[PDB]
Amino acid sequence: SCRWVDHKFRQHSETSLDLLNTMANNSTVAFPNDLYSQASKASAEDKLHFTVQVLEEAAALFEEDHSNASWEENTVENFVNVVNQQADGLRSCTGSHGHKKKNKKLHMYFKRLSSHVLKKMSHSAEAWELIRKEIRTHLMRADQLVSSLR
Repeated sequence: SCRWVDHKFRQHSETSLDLLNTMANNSTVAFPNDLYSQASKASAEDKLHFTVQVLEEAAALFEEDHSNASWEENTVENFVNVVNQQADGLRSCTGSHGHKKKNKKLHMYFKRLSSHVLKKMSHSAEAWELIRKEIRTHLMRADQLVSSLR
């Protein structure tokens, strides 16, 4: 049982989703259900490890050029800051020392959003709207995984 899961995660999720909604008002690759299915029936620690990776992968997409996105930069800054806070918060639910592997298939999936949506579509406003929709789904499914541990 973790301060962050019990007192902070829901409020950060709601804020992160409000910011994506603000982004969406200015306007693919199969959702990785098999990876979420495995996380769903995994240990609490393995569910947290998975969820931290989802959040950090989602934040890492905004290292890509989003100059052509329909959003304000301040909104992107606020959204990535909240996601970064959420990741750090869930990381705090386990010990600082460990050996767990990064999920390779999840990493490959986020690389395929980078290559097959953003890079193929030259980082267009339309490409970023597709990424926004997928990120929102990740955040909703992440909130489901965390809520199972309350």
